[PDB]
Amino acid sequence: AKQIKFDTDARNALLRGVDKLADAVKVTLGPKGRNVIIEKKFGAPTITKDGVTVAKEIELEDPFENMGAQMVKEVASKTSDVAGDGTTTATVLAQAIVREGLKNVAAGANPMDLKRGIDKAVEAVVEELKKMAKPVNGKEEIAQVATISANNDPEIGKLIAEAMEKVGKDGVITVEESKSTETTLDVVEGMQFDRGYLSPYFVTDSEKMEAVLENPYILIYDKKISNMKDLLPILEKVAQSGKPLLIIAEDVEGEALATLVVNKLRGTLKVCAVKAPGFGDRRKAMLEDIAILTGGTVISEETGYKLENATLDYLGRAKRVTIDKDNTTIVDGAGDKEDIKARVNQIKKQIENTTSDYDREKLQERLAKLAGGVAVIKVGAATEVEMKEKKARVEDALHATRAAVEEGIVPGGGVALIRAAKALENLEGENGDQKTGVKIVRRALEEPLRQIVANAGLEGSVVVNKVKEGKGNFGYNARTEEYDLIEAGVIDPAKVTRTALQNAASIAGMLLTTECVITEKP
Amino acid sequence: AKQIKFDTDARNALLRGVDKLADAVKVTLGPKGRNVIIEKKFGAPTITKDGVTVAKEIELEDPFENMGAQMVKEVASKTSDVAGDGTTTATVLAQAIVREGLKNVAAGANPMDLKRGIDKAVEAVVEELKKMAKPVNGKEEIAQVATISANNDPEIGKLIAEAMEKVGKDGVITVEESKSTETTLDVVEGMQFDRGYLSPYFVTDSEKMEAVLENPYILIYDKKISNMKDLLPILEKVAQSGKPLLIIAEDVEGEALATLVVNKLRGTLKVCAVKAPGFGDRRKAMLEDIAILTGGTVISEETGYKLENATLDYLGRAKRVTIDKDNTTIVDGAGDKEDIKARVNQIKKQIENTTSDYDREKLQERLAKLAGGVAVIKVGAATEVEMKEKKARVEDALHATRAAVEEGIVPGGGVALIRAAKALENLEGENGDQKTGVKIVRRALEEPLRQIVANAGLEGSVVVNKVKEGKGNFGYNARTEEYDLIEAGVIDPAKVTRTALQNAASIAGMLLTTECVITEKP
Amino acid sequence: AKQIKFDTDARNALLRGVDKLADAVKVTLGPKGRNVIIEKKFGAPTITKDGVTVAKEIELEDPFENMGAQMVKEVASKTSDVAGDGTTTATVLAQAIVREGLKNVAAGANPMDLKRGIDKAVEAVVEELKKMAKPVNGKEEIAQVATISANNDPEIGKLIAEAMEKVGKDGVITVEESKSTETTLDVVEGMQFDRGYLSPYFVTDSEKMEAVLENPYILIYDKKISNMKDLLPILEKVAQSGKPLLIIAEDVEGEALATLVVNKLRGTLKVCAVKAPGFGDRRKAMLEDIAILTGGTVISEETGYKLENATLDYLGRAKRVTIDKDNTTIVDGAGDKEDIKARVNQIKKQIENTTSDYDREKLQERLAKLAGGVAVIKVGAATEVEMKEKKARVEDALHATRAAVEEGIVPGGGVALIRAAKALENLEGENGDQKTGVKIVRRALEEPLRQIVANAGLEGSVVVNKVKEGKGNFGYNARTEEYDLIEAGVIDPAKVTRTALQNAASIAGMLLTTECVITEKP
Amino acid sequence: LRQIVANAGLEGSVVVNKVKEGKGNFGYNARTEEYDLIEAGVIDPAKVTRTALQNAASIAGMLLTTECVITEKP
Repeated sequence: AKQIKFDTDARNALLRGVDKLADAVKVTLGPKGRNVIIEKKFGAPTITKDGVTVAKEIELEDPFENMGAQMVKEVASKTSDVAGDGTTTATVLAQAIVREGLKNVAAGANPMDLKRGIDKAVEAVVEELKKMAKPVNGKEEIAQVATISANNDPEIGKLIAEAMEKVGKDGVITVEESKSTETTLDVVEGMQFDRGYLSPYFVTDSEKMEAVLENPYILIYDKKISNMKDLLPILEKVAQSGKPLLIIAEDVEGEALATLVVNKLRGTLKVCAVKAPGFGDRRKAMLEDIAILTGGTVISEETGYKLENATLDYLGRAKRVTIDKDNTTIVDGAGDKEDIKARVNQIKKQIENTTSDYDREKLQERLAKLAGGVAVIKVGAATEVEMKEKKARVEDALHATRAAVEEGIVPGGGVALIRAAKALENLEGENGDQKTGVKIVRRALEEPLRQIVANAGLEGSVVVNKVKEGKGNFGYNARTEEYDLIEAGVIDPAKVTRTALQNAASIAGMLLTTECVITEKP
Repeated sequence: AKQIKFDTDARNALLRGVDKLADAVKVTLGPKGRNVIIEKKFGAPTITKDGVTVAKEIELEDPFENMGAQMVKEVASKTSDVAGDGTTTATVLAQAIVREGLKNVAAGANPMDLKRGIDKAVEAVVEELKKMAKPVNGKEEIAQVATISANNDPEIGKLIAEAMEKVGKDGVITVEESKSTETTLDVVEGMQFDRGYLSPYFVTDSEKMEAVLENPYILIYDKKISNMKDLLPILEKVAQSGKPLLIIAEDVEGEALATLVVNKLRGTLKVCAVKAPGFGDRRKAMLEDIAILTGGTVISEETGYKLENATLDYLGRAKRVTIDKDNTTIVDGAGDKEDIKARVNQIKKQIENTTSDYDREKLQERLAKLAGGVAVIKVGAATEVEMKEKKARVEDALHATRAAVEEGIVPGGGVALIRAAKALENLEGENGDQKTGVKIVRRALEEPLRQIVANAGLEGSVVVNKVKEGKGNFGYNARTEEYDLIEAGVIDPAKVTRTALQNAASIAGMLLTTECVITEKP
Repeated sequence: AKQIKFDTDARNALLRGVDKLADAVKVTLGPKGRNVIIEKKFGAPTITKDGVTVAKEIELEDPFENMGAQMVKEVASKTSDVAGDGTTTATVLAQAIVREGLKNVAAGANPMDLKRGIDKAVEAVVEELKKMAKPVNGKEEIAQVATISANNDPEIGKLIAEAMEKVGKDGVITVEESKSTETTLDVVEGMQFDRGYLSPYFVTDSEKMEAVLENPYILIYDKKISNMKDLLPILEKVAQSGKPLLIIAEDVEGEALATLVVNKLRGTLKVCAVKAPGFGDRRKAMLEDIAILTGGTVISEETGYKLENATLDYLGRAKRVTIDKDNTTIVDGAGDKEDIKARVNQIKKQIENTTSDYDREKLQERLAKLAGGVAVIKVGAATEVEMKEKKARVEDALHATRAAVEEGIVPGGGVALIRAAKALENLEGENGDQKTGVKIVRRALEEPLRQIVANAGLEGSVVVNKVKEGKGNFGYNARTEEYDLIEAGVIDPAKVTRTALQNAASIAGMLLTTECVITEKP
Repeated sequence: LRQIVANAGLEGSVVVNKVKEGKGNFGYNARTEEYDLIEAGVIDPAKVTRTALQNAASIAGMLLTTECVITEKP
């Protein structure tokens, strides 16, 4: 059986679910935010002042409210930032826009024209957000934005600024737990390709949704993997080696996947599988390049090596690898460097050889991918737990600084969306309903400030009004209850605010244009 | 343990079920439709904008309503097109006609006369629709209709136009996931006959309800297969070979099918089985034809070969074999080309020799279905996921172009059904109740147009009146809201509209003349 | 505090009330109808096969149904005939038309078009009945029709035939309760004008709703009477005389009416009041004519006569004055015959003198009513109850024959309405709903005969078809179960059928086009 | 206009759109269902419709701007 709700009843149930998730999450917004307690099975109370954590333990009894909750949760979480105020800002914006849109279109508006107006004004406000952002490019200012990112600790800001200078803007920087007491920085060779694991049952660091293998074995394979019968000796010699093996194959599926899941869950064998990087003839190209990186050899039928022919000598070796959901990192592939610079030489020989722009672009990407290198930081401090907290801080600073160099910075604390609303002053849609949608999103842009100061328990209207009278970077610093942000340095990357607003507009559009809902009866 | 309802109670239960299904499907219609949110048992909620997926997720609690919903879903699913607006329009028309039919028979009308009137007016509307559809005949206009089908992309338009002129009007196209970055076209030998798999548990790609093999083995058999004891070594040598297996036999049933299902579901073996193509002497001849196409040999008691005696040498080989419910395709059978052209020459020799027209026609269709070959559209693009949706787009374009060349094209958006109402102006039945049925099906032809514009949020009355005031292909472009459809390039094949209206009439008549419904006690 | 109900719910309540009334009443229709027991507060319960008595005792609990029943009662009661089969036929036709009309309005029909179609169709049926009616202009066939209306005893038939033959068509006949055993007929001087009593508290014979004054005194007043103080001497001398008084004046209202009502209800003074005949100058002239007719004198200020000084000599003298709701008869005004014939001579002197045709027509009307006289039939028999029963029989015969010569005669038993359905075969309105209304009333014309035969316990479809295949006056006679009505002597006047059908169509028109009913909460 | 044309059982939107397209005294004659009103002779004084519109605006404003209704218990 399946329950079905149509039109206003369905939309109201979805609004109820989204409102419940909002009031669950919106309270933990800002510096002076509230705290939410969690009941966990066979454990103590745990409180959380971060909106990402409180979101994930939301699941409602009523199926309709539940789908609304999971809808806003998923579309809101597509933003890049995970440190904070990325999944909460989007959620409060989504609640605001959805509430006003549904509760106006109940008063006789056209939902589709409302969605059109919402999208138009979101385009206008993201354009203004791009215009407003101050770019960051240079050592002193990336150090400054890192320090603002790292809770005002100059040394981590200096370290990360230096690192992103060494490797390059588009380059890759990774952090890892160290054994020493000092903090230092090296840049090694390595690869990172945007193909993650094949199933989620390899995550070792469940706290961070990543799987890590130490001193692994890398099999460079080109063909498919379907059958259990053919990969026995590799697994046996890996178990006899007592080290992990990471599987890079064309397509692992079926009984092979079932068997490796079984032995991974049982813990007998530390194994992980990822999709093969590249595409086609260039899949073969980057596969043989990463083979010569890691020091192994390719296993492919064009050179007459069956899968079971692979041995210790043919396998590829490195030190550390991380398998996140999207990408995968290879750092310091244990291979002789002379052939690596020979690879780079033949790469530039290809540069001067080729003629077509598509070839030039893709192989310049390859050059940056191999010769660019991997920045590694040996974060270290006095005690273990403080070192864990320090590496967490380094990771958050890395993400924030990467976003800042990507698309500038904006005055944070909810005032960026205030100053971005100036572009909505003299914009009129094709009809009255689109102007209504423009007004709705204009009213919704200021809700982060309203709630960031409502969490502080002050009157919101006075502060938002006298923030609106200002211009430039004038705004409310919620931490100190002052009225400057230019250099006060409570800032957010423009990218996180832009994508939070875009996601909120998207989910509001998909939610205002729904008049049918389908759920199971328990 | 059964509940039986009679007469108006049963018909009202059917009306309630069909109304729920249609309202669930009516929402997603036209280019300005609205969303529907459906959860899966595990994971994210899913948003949809086509009626097909929403149709597949309807199943109600009251058994009578569920029964009516399944009824209309099944008969509405019989339209050949699967892209969209074929099953949605069928459900819309069926709900409209059924509603008005019950809502008129409450006034004392005779349901038999209503059914006869609906059928007669539907036949007249089909005749007018056929007279209205413009023919498509020429590579240029085939390219145009392909481009309109493919969201205004000329490269696919020229691709399918070239393929269609190369293979022929009744020829066969097959789309495959290339490994290369360029989309090329080839003409290769192959086969196709209208019979599929013997069990619904045998689908590999459940996304499109179709099973597929890659580089299989083809055995040719003449008799039945019933038991396990007679087909051990063929399966053993296949499993040692490590390739999939296609099976052609007279009929497979019983323990053989049971063991095949076990070995497939367990994943030990890749196998397939479809029925024999032809009949009598024609079965023997066409079996020999597929055998000499694929390079194998026939197995039969007439020539003294036992199924166990078959070996690798006798087996047939191919590269891509596709099995769906109705048909199946063989491409590039590994055979010697000289023997195939010799077969063609012997076929035409018999064509000159034969005299009877029936055997003549059988020979011409055999010659066409053998010598024509299989076109191979190798769909290549840059990345993987964009290539995959590209493959989906060209599959949809292939189906749409095939329908358009089959039975012409007409204005889309429901305008074709509007313009066909001119034929029913002077069509009167034998009695008054048939005239009421004619009026009933007249009033339903504008319901599709009324709902494409009702999802747009505008009053359907003005647009339908003002398009009735027009003539020819004057129509409502729901995308851009101007009033030209002649060259504007929003259309539908006349075949899909014809089939949708006919299926709607069939279910309308079958529900109108229903007065007893039997279901079980939960 | 008043309840309000709109839309189809109010019409459903009205239909329920009409259904209750019709089911109470329609069982009595026909020659062999059924019985309707009714509750009597004091004494035995009453049984009646006569529908008008059954109709008068209908009043339901839920006010909307009472409201609907009362509307049908009020419309149907306006039929000229009171003997029977006039109100019941109208009720049955209204039931059929209203039920079919609601079922078709719920089918999706415009009530405006349905009402207009019913009006057009009933006009067509009225024209057909006009065409089909056999005229009665002649002494012999009025004798036959009188015999039919009197249950086949020729004596009363020839009596009323001669009474007509003397009195004239527009001339007026009354029934007098005779004292002698023999039945005698007299043509005497009398008067008639259509002005009834001023209040219903004047009725003496409530069985027929008419007030009778035996040998009364009549005064002829020209001015207005309002209050008590002027009329003391007149009622003083009248009470001293011990005979009734007939009040003819311009208008009586207020304290004067209160006084005469008071002394009437107590029985102290037996009196009756009716307005003067004509208008203005015509009132004065015709008041003076009735004054000469009754032997009295006018009481006008023009001749300097007050009312207080009026004496018995100025009063008029007659024998009987039947005061009903609308008419009032004078018989044998005690006036010297020479004077009235001289006044007739003066009327003819005025007829030749005047030139205008309008005044000529009114003077001819004056001559006809004055010189025409009033025929009186003295009905006599042996016993008491037999003589009153014969009085009732002749009263019914008088009404029946009057209507019959008014508009002819047609076949009875609903056959006239059946054969009148031939006209509606080729009548089509401007649009479909009008044709639906035409069909609705065509089915409704079948209902009188269908109920007539259903009360006989037979099957309606067989007889209604077998009557329809016939032509002319071929029809079903339920008294003897034969199939001829030409000379079988079961007919009804065309006037009663026409009036019943028109009244039924009118009530249907008012009821189908109602969308709010406002009632009183108990 | 929607209610006068809906009391006749006709769909209001088409009539109101196609009379709004007209200019001047072009109008819908409900008695005859024709589309001219200049000399056809269905006229209302400007005073009656003016005062009707004034009173409608007044009652609407006075009912919108009302927060509490004070009524006796039966």
